[PDB]
Amino acid sequence: DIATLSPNEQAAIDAWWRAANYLSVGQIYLRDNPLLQEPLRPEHIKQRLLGHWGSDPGLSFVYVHLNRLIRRLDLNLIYVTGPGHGAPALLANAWLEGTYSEVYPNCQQSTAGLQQFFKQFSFPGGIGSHCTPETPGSIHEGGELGYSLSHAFGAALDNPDLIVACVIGDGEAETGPLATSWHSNKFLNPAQDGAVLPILHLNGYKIANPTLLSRISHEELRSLFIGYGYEPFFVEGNDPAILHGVMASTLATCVQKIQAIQAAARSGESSDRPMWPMIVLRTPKGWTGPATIKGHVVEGSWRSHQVPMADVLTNPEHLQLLEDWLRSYRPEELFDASGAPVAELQAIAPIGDRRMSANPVTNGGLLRRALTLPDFRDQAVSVPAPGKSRADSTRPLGQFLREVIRHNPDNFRLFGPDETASNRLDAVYEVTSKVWLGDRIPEDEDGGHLSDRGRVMEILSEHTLEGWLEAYLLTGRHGFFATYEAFAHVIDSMVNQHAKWLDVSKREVDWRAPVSSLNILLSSTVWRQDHNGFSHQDPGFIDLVTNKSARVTRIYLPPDANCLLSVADHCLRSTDYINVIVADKQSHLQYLDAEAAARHCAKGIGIWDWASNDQGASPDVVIASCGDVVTLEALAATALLREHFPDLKIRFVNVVDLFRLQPDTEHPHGLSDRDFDSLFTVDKPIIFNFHGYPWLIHKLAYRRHNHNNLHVRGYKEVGNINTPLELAIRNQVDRFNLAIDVIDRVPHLRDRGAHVKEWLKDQIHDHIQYAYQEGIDRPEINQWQWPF
Amino acid sequence: DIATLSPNEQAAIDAWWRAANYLSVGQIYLRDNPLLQEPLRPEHIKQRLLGHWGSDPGLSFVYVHLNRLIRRLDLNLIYVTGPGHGAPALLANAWLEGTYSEVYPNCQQSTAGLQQFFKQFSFPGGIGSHCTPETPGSIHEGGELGYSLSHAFGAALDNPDLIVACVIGDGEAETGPLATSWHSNKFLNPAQDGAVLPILHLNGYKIANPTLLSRISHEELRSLFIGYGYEPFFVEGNDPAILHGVMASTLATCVQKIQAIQAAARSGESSDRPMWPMIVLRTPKGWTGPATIKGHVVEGSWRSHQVPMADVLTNPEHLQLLEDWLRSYRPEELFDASGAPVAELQAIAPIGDRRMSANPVTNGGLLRRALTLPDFRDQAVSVPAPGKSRADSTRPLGQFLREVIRHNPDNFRLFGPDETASNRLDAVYEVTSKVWLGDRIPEDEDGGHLSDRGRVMEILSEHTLEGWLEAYLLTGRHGFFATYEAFAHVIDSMVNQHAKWLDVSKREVDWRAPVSSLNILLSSTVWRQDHNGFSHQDPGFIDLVTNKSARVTRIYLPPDANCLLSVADHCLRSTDYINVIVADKQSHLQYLDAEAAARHCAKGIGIWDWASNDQGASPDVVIASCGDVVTLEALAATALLREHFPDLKIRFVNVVDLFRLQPDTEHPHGLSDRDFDSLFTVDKPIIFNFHGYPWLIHKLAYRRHNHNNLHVRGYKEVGNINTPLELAIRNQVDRFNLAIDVIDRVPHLRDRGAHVKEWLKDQIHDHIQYAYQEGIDRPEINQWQWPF
Ligand SMILES: Cc1ncc(C[n+]2csc(CCOP(=O)(O)OP(=O)(O)O)c2C)c(N)n1
Ligand SMILES: Cc1ncc(C[n+]2csc(CCOP(=O)(O)OP(=O)(O)O)c2C)c(N)n1
Ligand SMILES: [Mg+2]
Ligand SMILES: [Mg+2]
Repeated sequence: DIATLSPNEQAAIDAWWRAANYLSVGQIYLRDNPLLQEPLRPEHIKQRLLGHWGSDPGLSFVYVHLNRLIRRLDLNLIYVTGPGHGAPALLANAWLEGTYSEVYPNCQQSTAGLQQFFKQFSFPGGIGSHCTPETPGSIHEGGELGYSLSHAFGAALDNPDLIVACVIGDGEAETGPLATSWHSNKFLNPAQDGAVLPILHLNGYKIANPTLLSRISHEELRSLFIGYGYEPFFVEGNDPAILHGVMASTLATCVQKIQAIQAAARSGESSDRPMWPMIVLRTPKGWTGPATIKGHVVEGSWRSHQVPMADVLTNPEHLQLLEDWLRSYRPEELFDASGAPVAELQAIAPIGDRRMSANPVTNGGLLRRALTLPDFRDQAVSVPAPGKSRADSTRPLGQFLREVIRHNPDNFRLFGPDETASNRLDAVYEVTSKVWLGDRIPEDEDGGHLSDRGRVMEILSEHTLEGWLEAYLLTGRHGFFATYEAFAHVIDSMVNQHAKWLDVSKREVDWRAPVSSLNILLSSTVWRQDHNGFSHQDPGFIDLVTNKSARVTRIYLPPDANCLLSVADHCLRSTDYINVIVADKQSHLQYLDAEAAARHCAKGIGIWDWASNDQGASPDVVIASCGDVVTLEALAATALLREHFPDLKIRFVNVVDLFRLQPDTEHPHGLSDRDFDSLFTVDKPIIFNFHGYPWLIHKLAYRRHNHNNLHVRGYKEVGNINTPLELAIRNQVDRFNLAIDVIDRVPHLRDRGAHVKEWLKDQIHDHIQYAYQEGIDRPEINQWQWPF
Repeated sequence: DIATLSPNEQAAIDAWWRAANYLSVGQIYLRDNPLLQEPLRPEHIKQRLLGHWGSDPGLSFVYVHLNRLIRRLDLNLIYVTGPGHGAPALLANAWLEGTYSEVYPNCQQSTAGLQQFFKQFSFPGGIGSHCTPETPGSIHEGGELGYSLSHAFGAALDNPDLIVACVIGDGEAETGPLATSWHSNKFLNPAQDGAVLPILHLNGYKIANPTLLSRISHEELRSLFIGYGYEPFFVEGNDPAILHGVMASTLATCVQKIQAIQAAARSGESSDRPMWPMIVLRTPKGWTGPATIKGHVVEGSWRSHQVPMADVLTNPEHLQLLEDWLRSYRPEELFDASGAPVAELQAIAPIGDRRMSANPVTNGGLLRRALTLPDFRDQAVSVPAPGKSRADSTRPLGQFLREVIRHNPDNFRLFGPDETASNRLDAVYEVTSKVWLGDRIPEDEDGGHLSDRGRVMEILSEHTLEGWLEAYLLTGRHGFFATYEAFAHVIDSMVNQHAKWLDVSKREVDWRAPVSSLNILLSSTVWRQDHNGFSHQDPGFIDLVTNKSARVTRIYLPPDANCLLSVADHCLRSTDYINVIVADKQSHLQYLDAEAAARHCAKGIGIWDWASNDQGASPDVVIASCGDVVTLEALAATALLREHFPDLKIRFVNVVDLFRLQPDTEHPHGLSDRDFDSLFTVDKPIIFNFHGYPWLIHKLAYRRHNHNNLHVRGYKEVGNINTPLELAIRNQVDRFNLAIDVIDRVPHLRDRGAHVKEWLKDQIHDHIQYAYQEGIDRPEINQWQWPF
């Protein structure tokens, strides 16, 4: 009898649904007089109205039904919100359940607390309109549309008993990130993971246009959602008496299929991809609000979004209509004299930790356990001489990630857009394979590593790929993202959303516990110009990350394999940061030992003693490199200068942590003025060789005393197709161009070095001519190693 | 008998198909000996192999069939390429048709030209691997995957007889932008536009993973593409004798339905959305290449993508296998002694302008006609006194765009993410409405402006929306894009792709004719904090545009309505630039007359004489503003300083064109050093008030002499919910914060202005306290106007 509902409990469900809508309008409009004891007056209304109403009836409608289902079956839900502007619906339900009062004691369940609850919403010094981190039981901000469904799957990536209900707006569903995210049901594993129940709020209207998915036929819509792999269920109408029975029946129908699918998967009798249940709602937008106000339809139309009436203070007629709107819910029976909800509402509310707004999964920092990782020195390569031994840097990282997977079989996952095999990370394929959960052929078995059980996710859409990871970290787990640098502009919008969440959670919100860090690995940098990716790769993703504050994002550019392992080991321990690691796939030199890499990453920036020419004397020039390809050119430039100018004294500085360049005033993590002056001399010129746009270094080191003597060579532009050496010539980061620049800046080499500067220009022209004749660099260029 | 094919012509089609694959492998591998007259030797092979082979057989297979269909029905095709790495297939067909020889006389149809044709591909000083602007008959760069289908629809937005064939890779269909772009059939109007025939290359494998759409069932795949609204047709197998007959039959089936749909729409008897034809190909990836090389399957698998064999020079066995691969096409019969294609291939090639690689639509600059622009002074607002009259700035722009629509009914369109009504641009709705081509209700008629015929497209997904515009401009037409600034990070990847195309077309390619400019309008800036959008809006889109060269992007920030019209009028005339216009939706002051706005936009940056305090004397401080909200604060700061310091001399400078700040050496458009020193004094401090990140101004004006005296206030961070005045206080761009800053920088006000600086801090505290109690700014703040 779960599908059917008793008539008596339907009134209590409707009473909860009315109370949620009453509180929703109250915080949108009312500033004082919460219970309408006295007649409404303009001083009780907020001056500026930024709340959103269009999604509020739908979210409150689903939420109360879920509380009914969570009482009987003793489930656990999260309720990630799609539209994101339906926060009044969530906060009203959180207040009714008592969760909001416990989190915020000021908003007590009383008449005075109700006045404070309405006052704080959409107000200066108060909670925001969207689903902010201050909102209890929320992981998805929802301000940017299209990432809600991916966050639903990410929260259930390793929780078997968890159930996630994601409400999808029809205006949101046409977005590119949400169009692909439906296919994520295939990669979800029913045996070891929870079930996500998507709900489509097909209200029919956007802010100003009819929705695309409501203006298609019912047959075409059913065809479309069958192709996505979901079992479609349709709930239509606008009569609450009909809608309560139908929607409760459909919810009971879907959850039993969800339990049937999970039980069949864990039993192993049905090892195949099932069509997951899904619910479609055709309820009109704002169907519990005013119908017609100014001669136009305000219910079930685009006019129902965020504004029932434009002006209330100016026009007393609208205020009278507003007062009648609040009276339509009959608030007198819903609340007592004290202002608390009546005993009918208290009984039907979930009790204890089972409350969806109080689920520990949403506040994943409490659920988070520290990652158990082995020592990286076991997987580090051995270097007898720095700069003379050549080995690929991807293999040590792949082995290290494999060891973490075995030691952390549940709370760790790896994400890659078909570049895990490309980036030579096949070491993790030894123990675990990628998860596909589809039809397989024996040709696939020999070729690709695919299985139903796996810890590596695979999809080309980086939108849904990063959406899985962001929710995975906010749930309390740990993850790692590896991709090309060329396609990092795709996730540009999503990173800013996640950086916004961490910034508010760390500072403004006090009850939010810290979650794991966001580790993004960028491979195949713009300098090598690999076969994949467009010809004009852009390293501009590093710049937009630096636009975010240094207290939420960290950028690391390790030169070699050992320094890559130390960065990867250190970043897996951090909590409230976004870690961007830029390493190159191609085989390179190795400069640091396993022990020396740890010391280097501890400081972040340090002098390389073997590369440095003279110690105990003031250097004539400071040569600095940041990336790994440009580090080789910086080292090769040092070899040429030391060969042709024996008396020249060169200090070599390598920077791994970019934000160390920022002064100590900007952030405590940055180097102090005395520390910076020790590394880079106060007066001698600095020849910085930066991977990426050369101006980014000037932004960080602007406040430094020696900024005027800082010279940066970096990425400027790329030709259609170029050799690795001649691409550096175009951007003037080649070994010869750096050596030319050092001659110019050093005061006593501008006259002595004229012959050498002429010789270097001959080498530039000679190598370019050989590149045009043969198409490949000279053998002594590719096989270069540190002379001394 | 169009569906069936004669056996004799099938051999000629196969002969063309073999020749295309032979030329495809030749340019990938061979550097010399194009016709294999002598046995193959390693010096004939390219040293580094950056070509991709996996998509090449499929593209050549479709192209030769299309040439068959274009001969009989006398159609016109474009063949936008999805994978983008199938450029060898395109260039081979272009060379065979003779188009490439005409465009590039060096690559003549001869043995010597064949040697040059193979040599130039994937080589320094040669054509790139992807389909670049150098490729004849190409509009889509194809390096980024997911934007191909949108470019197919955009090229046919106003060409009625044009037919566009877009080949879609199955791996590309995993991308978010491609998943949404299927629904673009609904926005396409069959009556006045051409038909786009999408082809799905469902080969089953990506570079390293099986494709998602091949691992779904045939029934679910058919359900998915029915929901998109397309008529699905399936072509499967790997036998050329079978595949030639089936694929030619399906093409003839689809084109007649395309002609039936277009004829029915133009007759008006069938005014409904039809199911467009679509073709699905299950051919294995690289099914004409080697099968097994190193004990693994290299045909119809992920190994077929990119290069089939890793080493050729090192291993002579692979070179022998490579030689056998070239012999499998039997090149001796395909070419004569001179190296030209035989008379069998010449006869079946399209003749004249009908060649798809030589279609004038692809080189849209030739097709482009100058826009007929009505004088904007008719729609400009009237201002008797600058800074005292308040009027909304969106309405004059909407009227101006309406007039352009009537005067240019065919080659002009508007694009918005259902924000045109939000942007108060309903003036264009008077004459033309939005295009929907779906079911409609009388409620929609009163509320929304929807009709089958329209010039404004409105879909929320900016990926497909911006993709429509890019192809529209490359076709030779004109357009205008309007959207919010908060969601400009969505089109971040797409803008860099378009700027790459224009930069190469401007300099490297000489036969490319100039096309229309890309005009993007950004509204609802971060300062107003409208109801829509997330609370933490980011103006970072301005910064990433500036990362690209100043010779391809222009950024305009007009302060008022008249300056907005002059910018919009001027940018509709420009050709090879990306124009980003940042104006604010909210009602503001007006500072410039219709005539004075034209003079202001002519210079780009100019002194405002009425705002300037003293003329004929050296100013004590230069106050500069860039945006429109920050311009009001800069003006209000000037009013306070002139009120409290009568002796103070203030010069007010407003900048509209951002790149004018760059020195003349960086670009000829930038101001000279003497011009910059006239505007901004060489020694007096400059208080710059910039909309967006404050460091962008330092990047542009870094090389200036007076850069050290430049002080920029701009966007730093935004709270959860703030009033417009309080948000400026936190970012220190408020009128009081600017007035405080002027007191600090001016040497003779640091002592005299201590009392005034104390008074200003009281005003900051007072307004914040009023904001917290009331939630709205004081009435005199909102109704401020210029006193003098
Ligand atoms: C990509 C993008 N386009 C537009 C917006 C602006 N926006 C914010 S909320 C909203 C309404 C979405 O409508 P729908 O998904 O139907 O939700 P409903 O309110 O009807 O439940 C829009 C257009 C946005 N945030 N992101
Ligand atoms: C968004 C994105 N993800 C990944 C890549 C890298 N990439 C370039 S080509 C390619 C292969 C996918 O091509 P597919 O659509 O399978 O084409 P087909 O081989 O069938 O022609 C990949 C993954 C990219 N360019 N863009
Ligand atoms: Mg809607
Ligand atoms: Mg493929």
